[PDB]
Amino acid sequence: AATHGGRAVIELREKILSGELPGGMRLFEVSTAELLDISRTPVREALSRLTEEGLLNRLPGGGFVVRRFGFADVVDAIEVRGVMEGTAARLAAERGVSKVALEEIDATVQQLDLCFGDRVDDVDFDGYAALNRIFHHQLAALCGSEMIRREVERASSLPFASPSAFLPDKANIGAFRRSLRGAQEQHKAIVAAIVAREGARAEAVAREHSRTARTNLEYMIREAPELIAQVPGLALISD
Amino acid sequence: AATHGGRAVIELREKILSGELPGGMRLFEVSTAELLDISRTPVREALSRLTEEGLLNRLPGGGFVVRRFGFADVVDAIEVRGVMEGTAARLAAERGVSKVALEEIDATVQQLDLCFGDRVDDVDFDGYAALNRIFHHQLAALCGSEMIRREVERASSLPFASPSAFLPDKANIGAFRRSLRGAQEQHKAIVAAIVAREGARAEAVAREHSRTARTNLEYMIREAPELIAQVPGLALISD
DNA sequence: ATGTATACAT
DNA sequence: ATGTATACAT
Ligand SMILES: [Zn+2]
Ligand SMILES: [Zn+2]
Repeated sequence: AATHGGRAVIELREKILSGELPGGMRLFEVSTAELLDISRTPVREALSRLTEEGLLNRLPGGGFVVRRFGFADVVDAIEVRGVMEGTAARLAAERGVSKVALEEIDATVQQLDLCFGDRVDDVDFDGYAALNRIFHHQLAALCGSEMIRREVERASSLPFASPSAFLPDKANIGAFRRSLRGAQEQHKAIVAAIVAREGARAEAVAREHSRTARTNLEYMIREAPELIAQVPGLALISD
Repeated sequence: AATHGGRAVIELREKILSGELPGGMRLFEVSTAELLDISRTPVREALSRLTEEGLLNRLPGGGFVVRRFGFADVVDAIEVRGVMEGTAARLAAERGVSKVALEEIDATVQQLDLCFGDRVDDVDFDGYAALNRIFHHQLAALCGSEMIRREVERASSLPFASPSAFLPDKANIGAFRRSLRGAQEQHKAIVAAIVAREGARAEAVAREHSRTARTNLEYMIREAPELIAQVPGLALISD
């Protein structure tokens, strides 16, 4: 936002994700106010917003501490997204989707197919990730329920939890621009099952889709330990 | 808490749940501060805590509005708890549970069996609900993951979402003190599947268990429209 | 209105 | 330390 509190959130978030403000660090109002050249008031607001964002934990006595995240927490958070995305898909199958909503998601699927040429590596890496995030948002709202959309989007809220999190500009190597051809099939399958009222298949595929990220992350560890810093908010991991 | 902000949260929550502060009502700092005889400062804190609690929504321009909840939102929220509790059970099966943790949950299951005599209506309604809430907390932490415990407990956070929500003192009628005999079997089944590393069964039963509440609520609508007010936070429903 | 700084109490 | 009231700007 155009406010000190708004800016404070953006700055503090950046510092937390960069590792600058490490996990387990207690953030004091007085000292954070000093760091941001603002008073305690917009700081309290920022700390309260970053708390609902899940980057900070409120302490028992009062006060805030930066949340600790291990590779364990990356694994589980991806699993929860999968479970949630699966629930979003299953409910769309069980309950039905309006023609309008189905047209929208089918259109995004078509646009995502346009990102593929003919070769194993000929793929618009930047154009895909932007559309992929559109798909996941549509799927979250697809069953019609707001409560579901809200909760599904929250499970895909953390930086490593995000759908297009394991799609940065630098991780453009052959081991990830080949996996995407298959992820597009999963996207097609999700919709195709929803249309077919195949709840089991819908949930199953939507879960297996999130497992693509866990798969990609496990390759970044074993094949590029320096590209670890590249993933949006993977630098903050204490492992 | 022993603070104005702490008290403010407790009061505001009470007013929201009672319907006194209806859903869709914008809460202004100045006017809430007047209502609570406190200044804007502990109010801002209360509004920020009730926001992370999910009883208030932040508005685009700034400000807070009381969240609207329909019977649709009760249905979906129960479903999400089920999905989450299922995930907590499935992961406990897939990953394994320490002897200590398994002893604890098995002990709670035993204590819950003590709440049953021999007749269809001979059941400690107050003693069950308190132990039932212990079970659900144990199950949430059973797979060992903190991230899972945290997210499972959140899906069981809303007043109607809670495990022992459809177990108040007045809803002591024969249509709910008979259902509990079967819910104890579901509790046994959950643990028995976890021990047996039967992931499918664990998730399946844990989901079907939450459906007991949706079943109970659907009977309260069709058979006791005045006992609607009795459920902890069901008064705030705009249907 | 909410944003903000700040003085005083703990 | 965080809690709190409050004056001033929007
Ligand atoms: Zn995707
Ligand atoms: Zn239960």
